[PDB]
Amino acid sequence: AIILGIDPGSRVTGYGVIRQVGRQLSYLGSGCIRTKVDDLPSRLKLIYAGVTEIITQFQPDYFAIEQVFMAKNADSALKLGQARGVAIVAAVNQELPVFEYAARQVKQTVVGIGSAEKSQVQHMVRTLLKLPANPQADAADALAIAITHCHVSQNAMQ
Amino acid sequence: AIILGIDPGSRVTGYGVIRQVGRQLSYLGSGCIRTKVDDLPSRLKLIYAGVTEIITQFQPDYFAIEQVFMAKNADSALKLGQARGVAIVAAVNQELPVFEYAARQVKQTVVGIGSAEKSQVQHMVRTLLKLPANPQADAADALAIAITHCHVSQNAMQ
Repeated sequence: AIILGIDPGSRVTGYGVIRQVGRQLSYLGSGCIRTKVDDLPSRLKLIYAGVTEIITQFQPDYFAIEQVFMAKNADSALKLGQARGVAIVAAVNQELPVFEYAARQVKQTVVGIGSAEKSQVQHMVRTLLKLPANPQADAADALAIAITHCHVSQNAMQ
Repeated sequence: AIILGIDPGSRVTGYGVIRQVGRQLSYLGSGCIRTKVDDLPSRLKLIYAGVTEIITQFQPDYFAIEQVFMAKNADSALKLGQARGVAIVAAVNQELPVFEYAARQVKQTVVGIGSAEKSQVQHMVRTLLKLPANPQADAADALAIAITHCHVSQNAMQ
């Protein structure tokens, strides 16, 4: 009913927390963790301290994380991997269940087209959230993987 | 006093603890945690536990991981990047100071040559830690990296 959506990376992991009262979508809070520091241990440290922070603050029922179908540069991907993994585990160690969605599935879901440009997806995220957004470091991307989970979760088995 | 070298692998992870006392090198133990399990969320967490159960059971001072740079498979990069990010955090959170060694400082430290091959390396490890011993699998890859730390710890101050 309360979903954390995390779009993690080398440099910064963004976050989107929202509730869903059956069909009444609702913005709770979003943001971007900034783990820029040179050192890995510590940058991995910050991902975790932050994520489990959000958890400990928003008290979320599910964990949404998107997946990788097109993850083309080898050494850029190792780093996504470590960022990925730490975020996942902080979630798991918090007892929250992790849900992996294909970016393919996140576009179809929000905007109705899986060939939609990122700003078309960001645009819909903020219409829907009625976000008086004057955007940033584009937290909407994490917000969007959040919406998705709902659609799917309230769509599966019948 | 106590060094732990780790070899994080999505499917398997070797460890090697050694004891450095003065200039006296001593073998405490080694093995491999078999994190073979389908659900990604659990592999990870198994890495996390396994690595932590060794940290408490053995109680290292230091943590030593070998850096990963070249690889050119980007589906596997992301597969090795998660695990290795989960193994590092496991130690961050137990209050272990973590150090990375390039695959070539390791060869230079135990084999004398840089472009050595592992048969050599692993061959020479059993010697260092005077141990003509019965390889389960072969965690010899973690003992070498832990051995490196003991060397590149014993090097410039004065």
